[PDB]
Amino acid sequence: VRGARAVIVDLESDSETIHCILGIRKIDESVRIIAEAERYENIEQLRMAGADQVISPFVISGRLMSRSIDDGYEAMFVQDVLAEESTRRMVEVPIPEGSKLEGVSVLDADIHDVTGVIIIGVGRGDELIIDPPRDYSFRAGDIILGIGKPEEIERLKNYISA
Amino acid sequence: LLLVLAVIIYGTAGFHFIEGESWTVSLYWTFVTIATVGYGDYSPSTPLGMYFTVTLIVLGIGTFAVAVERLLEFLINREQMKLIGLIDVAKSRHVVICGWSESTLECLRELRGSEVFVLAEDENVRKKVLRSGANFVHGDPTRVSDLEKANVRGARAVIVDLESDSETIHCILGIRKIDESVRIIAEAERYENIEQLRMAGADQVISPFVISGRLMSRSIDDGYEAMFVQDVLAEESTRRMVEVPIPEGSKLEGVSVLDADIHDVTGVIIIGVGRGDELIIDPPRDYSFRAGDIILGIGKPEEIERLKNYISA
Amino acid sequence: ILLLVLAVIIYGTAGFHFIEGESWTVSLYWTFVTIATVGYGDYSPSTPLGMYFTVTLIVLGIGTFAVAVERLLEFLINREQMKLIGLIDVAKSRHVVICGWSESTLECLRELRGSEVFVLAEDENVRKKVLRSGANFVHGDPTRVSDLEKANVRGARAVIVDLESDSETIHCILGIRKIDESVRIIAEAERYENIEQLRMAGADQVISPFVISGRLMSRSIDDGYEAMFVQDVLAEESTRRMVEVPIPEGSKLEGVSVLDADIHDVTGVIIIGVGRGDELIIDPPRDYSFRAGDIILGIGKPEEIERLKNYISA
Amino acid sequence: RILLLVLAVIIYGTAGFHFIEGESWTVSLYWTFVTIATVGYGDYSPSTPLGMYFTVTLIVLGIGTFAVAVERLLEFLINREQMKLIGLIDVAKSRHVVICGWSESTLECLRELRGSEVFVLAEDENVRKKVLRSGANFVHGDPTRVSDLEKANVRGARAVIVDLESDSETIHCILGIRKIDESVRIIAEAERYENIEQLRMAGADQVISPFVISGRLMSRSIDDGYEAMFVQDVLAEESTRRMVEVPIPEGSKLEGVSVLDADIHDVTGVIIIGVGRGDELIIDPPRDYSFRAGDIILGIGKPEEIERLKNYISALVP
Amino acid sequence: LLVLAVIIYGTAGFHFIEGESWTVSLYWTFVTIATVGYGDYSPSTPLGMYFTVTLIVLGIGTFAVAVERLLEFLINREQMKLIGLIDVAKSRHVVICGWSESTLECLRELRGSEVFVLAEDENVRKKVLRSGANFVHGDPTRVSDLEKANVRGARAVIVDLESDSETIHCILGIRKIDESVRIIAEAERYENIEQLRMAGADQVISPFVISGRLMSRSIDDGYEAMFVQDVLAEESTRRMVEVPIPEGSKLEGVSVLDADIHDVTGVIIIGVGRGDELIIDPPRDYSFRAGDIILGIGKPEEIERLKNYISA
Ligand SMILES: [Ca+2]
Ligand SMILES: [Ca+2]
Ligand SMILES: [Ca+2]
Ligand SMILES: [Ca+2]
Ligand SMILES: [Ca+2]
Ligand SMILES: [Ca+2]
Ligand SMILES: [Ca+2]
Ligand SMILES: [Ca+2]
Ligand SMILES: [Ca+2]
Ligand SMILES: [Ca+2]
Ligand SMILES: [Ca+2]
Ligand SMILES: [Ca+2]
Ligand SMILES: [Ca+2]
Ligand SMILES: [Ca+2]
Ligand SMILES: [Ca+2]
Repeated sequence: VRGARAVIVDLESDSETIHCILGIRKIDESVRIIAEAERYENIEQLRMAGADQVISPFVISGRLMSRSIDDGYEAMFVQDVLAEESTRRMVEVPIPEGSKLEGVSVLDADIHDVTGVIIIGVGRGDELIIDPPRDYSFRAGDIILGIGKPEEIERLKNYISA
Repeated sequence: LLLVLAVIIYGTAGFHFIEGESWTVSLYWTFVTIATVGYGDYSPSTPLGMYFTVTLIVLGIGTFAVAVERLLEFLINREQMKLIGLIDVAKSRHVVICGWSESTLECLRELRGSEVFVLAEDENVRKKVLRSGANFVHGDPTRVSDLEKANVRGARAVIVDLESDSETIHCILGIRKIDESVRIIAEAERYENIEQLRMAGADQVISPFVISGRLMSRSIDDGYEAMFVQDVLAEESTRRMVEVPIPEGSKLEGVSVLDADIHDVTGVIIIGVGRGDELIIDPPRDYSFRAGDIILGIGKPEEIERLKNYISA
Repeated sequence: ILLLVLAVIIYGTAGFHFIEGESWTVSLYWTFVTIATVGYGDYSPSTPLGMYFTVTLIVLGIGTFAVAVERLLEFLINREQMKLIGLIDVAKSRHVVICGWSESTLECLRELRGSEVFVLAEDENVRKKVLRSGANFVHGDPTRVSDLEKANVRGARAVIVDLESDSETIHCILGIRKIDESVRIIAEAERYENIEQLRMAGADQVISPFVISGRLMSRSIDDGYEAMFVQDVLAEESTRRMVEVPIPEGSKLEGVSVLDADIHDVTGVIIIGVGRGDELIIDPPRDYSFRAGDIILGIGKPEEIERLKNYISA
Repeated sequence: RILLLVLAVIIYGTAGFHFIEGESWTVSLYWTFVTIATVGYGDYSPSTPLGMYFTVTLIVLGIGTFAVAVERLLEFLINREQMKLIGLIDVAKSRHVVICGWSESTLECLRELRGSEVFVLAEDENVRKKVLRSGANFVHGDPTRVSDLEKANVRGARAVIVDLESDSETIHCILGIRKIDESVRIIAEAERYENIEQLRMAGADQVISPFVISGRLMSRSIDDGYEAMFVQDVLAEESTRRMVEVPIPEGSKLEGVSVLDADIHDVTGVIIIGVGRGDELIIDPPRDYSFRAGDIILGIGKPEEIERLKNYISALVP
Repeated sequence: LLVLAVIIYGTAGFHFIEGESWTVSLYWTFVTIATVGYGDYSPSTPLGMYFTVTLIVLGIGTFAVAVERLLEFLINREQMKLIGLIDVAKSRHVVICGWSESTLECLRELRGSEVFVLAEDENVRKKVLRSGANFVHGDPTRVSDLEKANVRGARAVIVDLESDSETIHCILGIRKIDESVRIIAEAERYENIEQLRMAGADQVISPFVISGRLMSRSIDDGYEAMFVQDVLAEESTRRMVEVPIPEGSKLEGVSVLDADIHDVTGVIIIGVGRGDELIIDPPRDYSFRAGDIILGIGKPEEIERLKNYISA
């Protein structure tokens, strides 16, 4: 575990998951820990134990269920963007240092028009802004969350450099 | 059954001759002496009745105790028949949940405010279900006679998560033997049986472990992928993900989405557009909006309102 | 449910109001006595328009009341608990919460005779023993936070945690630290291999009895006095009690070295250790300067306990 | 019995090579050992077809018997371990310790008995792996069956330690021990307080009730945990203070000397928490306790000041 | 069939591919396949060095096929063939269906007889061998498995299974094979001793009924239970023996009182056996017929005396 890229933890019960996480942090207190949460009631308890990211697939499912009564496009969206069988892949693209976009407003940049990548969100460290407002200034090192074909991602990666 | 009448008629005789009452006065006495009401309109007027008073206390008590249990059971099935009568009017809009899992629980928490029935084979869940806000129906969701007990026919939709995928499939078949048109949403424990669920009549299928495992993998490098899905689904964020329908005879029918500049015009992100039973993610620029198309987008509730107007005639 | 109770009540007060000719006051006491079989006597059927209405109202009213009386008591077992549950408005370190029912938490409870303690357990049959040991019982999963709140862990004296596994024990502690993050948490550890994990979760004090027992065993091979001591001080059968004594501000001992203080000579109380915050020094050196607030750990007779308690004040 | 049959194929080959090709008693044995062990050096091939039959059948049937010897040899590799074990049980003047049951306690006990001869006896086979990495020998057997207590050489052991799954089984084991060595020291863990006496009735010398200890420490740790901090810290070797039992030899400078007259804490710095008279211990002895010979002094102190008590206590020179 | 494959490939590749006789070419195959590889026929041409590797593989498969299948078959066949030619086997064997504490304690008294245990639980195998009996893994209710214990032509079959139903089910299966072989069966409930006999149980022993009655009789004084348990152990010097009255007896027609057996031989006559029924404490005027069976307690020395006192 020490000198691992990350550790993914899904054990039979949430207690055992936690108990595992604490043990990890008693070895490599910085290695990335991703953990599955069976109950919503203890997402926070998992994070307290040192879980860096927490995915609770039953909470996702139930909410997708409810949204799939009227029309199922919500659940259709989530599942298809995540399969590489869909040509649209969901990629995180970094803004290089000394960017052509540093300081450029997202509206001034017209990324959707320029590269065809849909900007679903923009990442500032460990927090994410979905559908950024028009007046969001691109800083360097921001992370772009987007959907697009592999060809139009390569275009954004060039459009973003110095 | 017939034994309850025996003590009643037996009392009407010991008051008809042994206390000097009519058949109508003796019958009204026996029904009150059995319920220990002792209102008082007929007390033993002769020691042949005061003897009959002591003796009928045993015979009258037995008829009262047996009748309440059978009538309450007949009032509990009638309450089951009267509770069944209330779901039929609410039925053009009710939702039936087959199985009680963590998935179906968190779905129910987002259906706060609808007529919902949970059907589960384990009884102790009833307390949890009621403190969660739904009606409970004890039954095996594979037996059709219990699906009928939840008025699955003519429901808004039925949601199905059972212990295994085999039971889930079996249940869907039971539904389609009642309402072959009701919307069926079902979770699949294994990816290996998504198609089998759809073959059996599942209209929409959600596989949360495939969602999970994939978010896990994408959370190693950077966790924004997993962060996106989970946040769009909580109603607490100002960005809501809404399906917007394109009315017939729209300002957009035949208008290209590139000519529409919807993100530019209304600020709503267009992540996909739906034509019937399929959804196209990041639609191409030259997609003609037909009538009835569904717009899948994220946006502020204000800029959603702009999309709803910008799309009309 | 409550619609059946209104039926016998409304139909009887009306069937005596019109079908027997009574006021609302005579008909309701008629229905309330005819349905409840009280038969106080203020309204019996004086006409067969009532004698028919009596039997049908009393039968339907006796049957509807019988279903309703239990429903009221079922609401009176939870709502009378809800008025008593509403009564815990103290904002004080009064009660003690014990999470889990093991043999340890039983032996602990037997030494808390005279205190108000709450046991929180997921297994229901435990209720009989808990009451016969002197505590109140709360049915709930001590890992669920909404059930920790059912024991008012928030603003408790301390919480004691022994669950079936160490994983469950940890999970509970983390939940506690999500309500009252300062309450003292005492937790039992089944494996030595994860004591640190228990403290990481927020347990202030951790007791691992298999390590105690294992170590006492090892020491009882040759001669058993090591084990004999630990078990004997903890039973009140010895006249010697083991007490923690604090050093107040303005002591006759404040700043005085323990050798110059010569506590063993002065008071006869054995000084096995002195406590500084969250750490303890056993058999302190002769040249230990007592600071204020130090805790003195000692064994002695109840008479000589008072002497050290006097010797330390102004 | 079946393994006893394996020796036959070698001799039949030693017979099938002695006459069917004309070899001596010395030549017949050297031929079979290469044909059966598949070494096949090659010094004897069929010079008449009558030998190729007796060779091939005896080489094949004997080769199967040669391979079978490994299983007996693996048993023979356990008997050579018995010749090395005989050298270790006579290393010093202390004999071995038997641990009946594998609990978390006996695991923690075994970990502090590093350096004594220890044998664990448990009916669970998978326990064997943990026992070896914990440093003791394992014996697969039911510690209630006496024929399996005997398999752990309980007679003439230093002591036997008993923690079984239930208190009932523990008792049965103790009684089993006492049907062999009615004097060997028996230490037993008690899972319920309700039957300590029953454990001693069966012949248990010392009984440890870790739930009674623990339950009581909790009750006392609510306010401040120095009590519990004390017990656990005296028992870990990480603290510099050791808790030692010191005996008062016959004819001591202290025989007849009061514990107050001895000024032991002042003289030696060792804290005297108790003194032992046989199978009972007096905690915080009264000021006028007369030290007799053979009494045991229970005290805490640094290794240097332990040395001080050991001399201040010793007997006068002849 | 695998042994023939390497044999055919090897005995020809040394007869033709290197020039050896029919006896020399096959002798090459038998050592190279068993990896003995003595060496008297090695590849003298690469045409043999090529087939050597293939024959080393093909011969290894036949050697493994010959070693695993034949040696297991050579250990069980050696038990049936060496027993037939070296020394004789006294009488037919015994079958024990089920492995309980009863059938275990039964085996302790059949030390030195050919016994076969049939039980469906495999791990029982080791204990049975160290008890001195042979083991057969099978369900004693399935008839095809009773056939596996040679029930037919057994001396007797002893049946104690987990439940009384399974015991019965077993008994009926036996009688569907050897409808005369002696069947002894343990009864867990008194309520169905008769049902066991209906199924064909010749003798029925119900050890819990014995125990309970011994318990009750052991309250006042325990000599009853002391008697039963000690007469049955050979640790007691008194053994309980069945002695037959030979044809043309010295006692035939002699009253038991006229015979004074207790006085004459010291054997206590606890009962006398007339076929499948037993008379306990016979009356004084019981005439000894020939072939009657005497049930008695005595030391081994005084039994030999009765056996002489009883002859012609
Ligand atoms: Ca999982
Ligand atoms: Ca929808
Ligand atoms: Ca695009
Ligand atoms: Ca599920
Ligand atoms: Ca990523
Ligand atoms: Ca926007
Ligand atoms: Ca415990
Ligand atoms: Ca010792
Ligand atoms: Ca003292
Ligand atoms: Ca234990
Ligand atoms: Ca304290
Ligand atoms: Ca010192
Ligand atoms: Ca049995
Ligand atoms: Ca008796
Ligand atoms: Ca005799």
